[PDB]
This record gives sequence, structure tokens and C-alpha cells, in this order.
Amino acid sequence: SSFVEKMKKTGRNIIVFYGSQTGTAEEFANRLSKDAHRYGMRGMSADPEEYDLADLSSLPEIDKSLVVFAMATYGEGDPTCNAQDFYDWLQETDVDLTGVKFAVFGLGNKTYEHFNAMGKYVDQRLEQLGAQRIFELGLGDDDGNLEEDFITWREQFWPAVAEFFGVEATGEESSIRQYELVVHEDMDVAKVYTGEMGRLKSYENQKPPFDAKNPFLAAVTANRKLNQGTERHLMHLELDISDSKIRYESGDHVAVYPANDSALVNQIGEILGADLDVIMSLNNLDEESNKKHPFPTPTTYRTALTYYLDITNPPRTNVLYELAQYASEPSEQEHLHKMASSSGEGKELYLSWVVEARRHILAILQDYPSLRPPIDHLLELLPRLQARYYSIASSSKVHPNSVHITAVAVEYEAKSGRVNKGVATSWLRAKEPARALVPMFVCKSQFRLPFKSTTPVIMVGPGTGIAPFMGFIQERAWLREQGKEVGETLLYYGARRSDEDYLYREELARFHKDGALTQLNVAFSREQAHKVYVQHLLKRDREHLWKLIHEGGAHIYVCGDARNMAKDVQNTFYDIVAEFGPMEHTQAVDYVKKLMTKGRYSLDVWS
Ligand SMILES: Cc1cc2nc3c(=O)[nH]c(=O)nc-3n(C[C@H](O)[C@H](O)[C@H](O)COP(=O)(O)OP(=O)(O)OC[C@H]3O[C@@H](n4cnc5c(N)ncnc54)[C@H](O)[C@@H]3O)c2cc1C
Ligand SMILES: NC(=O)c1ccc[n+]([C@@H]2O[C@H](COP(=O)([O-])OP(=O)(O)OC[C@H]3O[C@@H](n4cnc5c(N)ncnc54)[C@H](OP(=O)(O)O)[C@@H]3O)[C@@H](O)[C@H]2O)c1
Ligand SMILES: Cc1cc2nc3c(=O)[nH]c(=O)nc-3n(C[C@H](O)[C@H](O)[C@H](O)COP(=O)(O)O)c2cc1C
Repeated sequence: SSFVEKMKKTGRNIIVFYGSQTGTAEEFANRLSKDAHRYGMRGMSADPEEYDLADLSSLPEIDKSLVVFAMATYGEGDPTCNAQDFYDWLQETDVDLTGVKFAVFGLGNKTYEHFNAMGKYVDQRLEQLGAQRIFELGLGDDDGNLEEDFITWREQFWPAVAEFFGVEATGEESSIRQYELVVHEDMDVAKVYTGEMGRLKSYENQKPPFDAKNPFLAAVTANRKLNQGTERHLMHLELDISDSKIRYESGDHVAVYPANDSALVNQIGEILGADLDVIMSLNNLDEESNKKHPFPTPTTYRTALTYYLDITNPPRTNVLYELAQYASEPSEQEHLHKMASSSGEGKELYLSWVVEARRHILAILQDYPSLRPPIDHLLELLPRLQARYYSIASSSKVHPNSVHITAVAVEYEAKSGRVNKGVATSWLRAKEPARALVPMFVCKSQFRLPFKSTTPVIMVGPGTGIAPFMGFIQERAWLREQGKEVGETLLYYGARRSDEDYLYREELARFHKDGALTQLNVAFSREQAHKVYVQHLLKRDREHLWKLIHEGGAHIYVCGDARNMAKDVQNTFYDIVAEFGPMEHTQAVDYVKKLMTKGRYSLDVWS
């Protein structure tokens, strides 16, 4: 259970941990692990949450050992979910890491405020604990071209590492295919994966504790339309976690593993002219690699495409390059290569015709008829299907055995020319209580209510971003009912039209009437020529809010989009503080930002 011991038992001298939430860092970690072999070394990629990083202290036992970290940065600079434990540990510990060699590559995006905060932290932190840095901190930027940044980093990285441990490029040929196909003639039905994420049968034989690798299948006890209109579809779900031993608090997130639209799976099978019901397995050509399979096997093709692979997002340039070899028509083959190019115009065609038009693997297979790749090679080229995160909309103080979700079904007309459907939400919208089971696990956040119940709370969450706040309110109403003394509880919510998508009208009225909700400020962006947003309302309450912040010591919470809405709200607060301090804008910014570091201004960013 010690990654170090895991390394010794398989001759690995290089370990690459991935701090990832949607797979990018995971895949970079996988590619770097594979790389080690091109230099006569051996590595493995691993999820830090499945291990204890304090074990780094033992890494020096393996000669010429290296630990690499591919870390993504999320909301307010916090780490991804699978890296929180490692991150918490790095802050607690003072372990001496002399003898440890590391390298960090961080995934980020310059348009957010805390650019690669997680990557900079691990790199800086590990040096203070005494470990030795052998290659510079890579700073990838998903705003420009992340893959490109990774490549130019990696190309200097291996040479420096090879120069450090005394080896050199083996000069191997390569293999193209990292896996080979093996079809099964019989197979015991209970020896074949049917969608589980980890241990075989782990879905049928629910056995705690339940986490990311061992999700708990909760039954859907409620699923109802929340919006009055029909322009869009907003839903409220309730999953029973009774007997799961799962604990949660208001502000936490619940992640679910969805299933792709079976009609989409079918079509891909037909277009490839394949038997989606063939039970098979994909094995790593290199029998020395730690990644034996691309996903759980054996399994049918149907299962893989349904529960294990991303078939709805835009195909990566690499996929287009590989697929290219399968276009029996020259002009289509040339177009596929151009979209994979590095040329400026070649990178544009891609950005425009694939990424922005939101074309998926099936659309590409239809738009390029001469393209007929064997399904097994296709499955190896596609990325793993990721879990979708939702802000728990209930309080464990009141619903200890039920996790509530507030979500908007995703469905739009892509510029590709067809209608795209969101995976998790479509799958969730079809679950009818009649037992509909959703695989899920909980992920803690730092979006918690004040430590002391007396501290006033100011919530700003337009649209479905109100979700976590229903939790906060339930809990505050409960605290009051327990004879506790609670500070003021204000909610600033917004919607399109009151008769269209106003959420939780009744529940919100009840809380207000009962005094659990002190003020209920609602803005409607489309019910008039003039658009009204939560920040206009905050501006109208400039006196009171400033009082609660400068005197009451209120806590502020904002939920939704960070770079725009959350940005306008922050600006609005800068203005309020500048007027009532009174102080210069410059000084108002330090004051609002001091609140954040001080822990009183929390942001839960969804995008
Ligand atoms: C910490 C966190 C908390 C979250 N909490 C919630 C929550 O409480 N409620 C909720 O509803 N969601 C929440 N989300 C968003 C949520 O995780 C899902 O991404 C969302 O529900 C859609 O998932 P899907 O699988 O249905 O869509 P997918 O199949 O994953 O597709 C989503 C993608 O489609 C694209 N897209 C969407 N609409 C359009 C359009 N009109 N035109 C072009 N492209 C488009 C975008 O690139 C988008 O990323 C949260 C995200 C994070 C990171
Ligand atoms: N970047 C953003 O600021 C932003 C805001 C809302 C939604 N979205 C996206 O759209 C999808 C629908 O989400 P939803 O249903 O929960 O939201 P929604 O239905 O659009 O509701 C959010 C509310 O915020 C308003 N709004 C828009 N830009 C804003 C800003 N900068 N500051 C404050 N309020 C703003 C909206 O008005 P109008 O729509 O009438 O302009 C609306 O009344 C989501 O998947 C999300 O990614 C993005
Ligand atoms: C909700 C959300 C919040 C993000 N917040 C930040 C951030 O604060 N700073 C940053 O540098 N990058 C931020 N990013 C960008 C990601 O770090 C980048 O897209 C990374 O590649 C994702 O990697 P993954 O697939 O391995 O999780 C954010 C992305 C999302 C989706």
C-alpha cells in the first residue's frame, strides 16, 4: 500500500502522480510514465489519493528514483479533488525529504486569477522539505495551447533527467499501438466487467468505504422538474446514501459516473461495422508497462463505449493524426492531417471546425466516409469518461442520508450542424424513482459555513448556482430550531423570468417567513427591457452589506462562473468598500482580497 514498495515490486524507478479532475493531467502523467522506457528506465503513473505521500520519505531507498507531479489547478487555486489529501498533508508536515528528486508540471489557465497555484505550491513546498529539484517547474496554459506547452517542456525534461541518472535515449523504434486486441470465445459472465470503475463486481457488492475508485450506487428517490417554463429543463434530484457510511456537509460536491446515450453508442458501432457485443480485452504490447489495460477488461465494446470512454467531446489533434492513416480517400486524409498540424492555419481549421463547432467522434466518422478504422484501435485512442461534479444542495444536519442535486439539462445545437446532449445530465434526467441507481462519491470542499453560528452570511448564487445555498439555509434554519443563535442570512439569487425558471420559490418563501432567510433578494434578467443581476441588488444594499462586512464580520459566498459573474460581483464589492471605507479603489481591492485570504470570501467556481 506504499507506492514506494509498489515501485520496488515492479522495478519502477520513476513515479508520476496526477492531480487531475477531467483527465488532462492524468493523460500527461500516463505519457510521461511511458517515456521512461525510451531511456532504459521504468515508471508508472498513479493517483496520489490511493496512496500516502508521506511515503516520499522512503523513495531514497530505490537507486536513481524520481517522483514527477502533473497537477491541475481549480477554483481559487485549490487542488483537484484527488489531490486534497496530499495537499492537506503538504501543509501539515515537516518531514525531511533530503535524497528525494522531483519535477513538477502544472496545468493551469492564465485567464483565472490564481494561475497554476497548485503546481507552484508543490514545486515550492517540496523544495522547503529538503527534496532536490532536477528540472524546472513547467507552467502549462490551457488559454493558449496546453498540449504544446507540455511537449516543449517534456522535450527538455527527458534530456536533463537522462543526463542526471547516467542513461540515454535507447533509440527504440516505437510501436504506434500501445495495446493489442484479444477476443474471448467463452468468458464467464461474472468474469466480464459490465461498467464498474474498479474491483470487479464492486458495483453489485457494495462494500464501504466508498470513494472515487469504489463509488456507491445510490438510488434516486426523487427527480422533478423545477422550472415552470419549457425553454430549458431544470431538475432536482435526491439520492439515498443510507447505509453507505458516507458523510457530507453543506458546500461539498457529489460526483457521479454517467452512461453515454445508448443511441450514440449504437451508431458508432454501426458506422464501424462492429459487433458491440463481442466480449474482449486490450493488452499492453509492452509487457513491462504498469498500465496493463486502457480500462477494465475483459468487457464488451458496448460497455467500454458506454461507461469507460469519452465519445462526446471534441477529438484531440492526436486522435485525428492517428485516424488519418485510415482514410481511403487522399483529400480526406490530407484534411485530417491539416487539422492535426502545427501550422498556424492548420491549428485554426481545428479550433474552428472541430473544437468550436463541437464535433465528436461520430460526427467525424460521418464527415469522413473513407475513414474506416478498426474499432479496437479506436477504443485505445479515446479518453476515459470522467465523473461530473455537482454542488450538494442539502444539509447533512437535516438530510444525513440524502444528497440533493440541482442541475440544468444540457442540450444545444452545435455549429457542427447536429444536436449535442450532455452526458451526465441526460443520464440523470432519465432516472425515474420507479431502482434507478447513480454511482457516486463525495468530495469535500472548503466552501463551509462559518465556524461560529453567529457570523452573518452573504450568499450570491445566480441560476442553478443557488444549489449549495439551499444547503446553507436548511442548515441555518435547523441551527435556529436548535435554540442556537444565528447571524443574518442573506441570499442574492437571479433568474431569467419569474414565470420561467425561478427556482425553489416555495421552499424559499417558507425559509423567509420562518426567519431562517433574513432577506431574499431576487433579480430577473429578462423580465423587462432592463437586465438585472445580483450585483445590482448588492449595490442597492450597499449600506447594510458594508455594515455586516466591516462590523458584523460577515462571510461572503459566490457560486458559479469565476471569470465573469464572480468577477463582476468581486468588482461590485470593491466599489462598495471604496465608497464606505472610504478608500481608493486600490485599497478597496486589498481589503476584499484580504477577506479571501482571511477566509471570509469563498468562491465555488463551476467554470
Ligand atoms: C466544482 C463544480 C461544481 C459544479 N456544480 C454544478 C451544479 O450544482 N449544477 C449543475 O447543473 N452543474 C454543475 N457543474 C457543471 C457540472 O459538473 C456539469 O459539467 C454540467 O452539468 C454538464 O455536464 P454534462 O455531462 O451533462 O455535459 P457534458 O456532456 O459534459 O458537456 C458540457 C460541455 O458542453 C459545452 N456546452 C454546453 N452548452 C453549450 C452551448 N450552448 N454551446 C456550445 N457548447 C456548449 C461546454 O464546452 C461544456 O463544458 C459543476 C462543475 C464543477 C467543476
Ligand atoms: N459566464 C457567466 O457569467 C455565466 C452566467 C450564467 C450562466 N452561464 C453558463 O450557462 C449555462 C446555464 O447556467 P444557469 O442555468 O445556471 O444560468 P442562467 O439560467 O443563465 O442564470 C444565471 C443568471 O445570471 C445572469 N448573468 C449572466 N451573466 C452574468 C454576470 N456576468 N454576472 C451576474 N449575472 C449574470 C443571467 O442572465 P442572462 O442569461 O439573461 O444574461 C441569469 O439571470 C451554464 O452551464 C453556465 O456555464 C455563464
Ligand atoms: C472550474 C474550473 C476552474 C479552474 N480554475 C483554475 C485556476 O484557478 N487556475 C488555473 O491556473 N487554472 C484553472 N483551471 C484550468 C485547469 O487547471 C486546466 O483546464 C487543466 O488543464 C485541467 O486539467 P484536468 O483535466 O487534469 O483536471 C480551471 C478549470 C475549470 C474547469
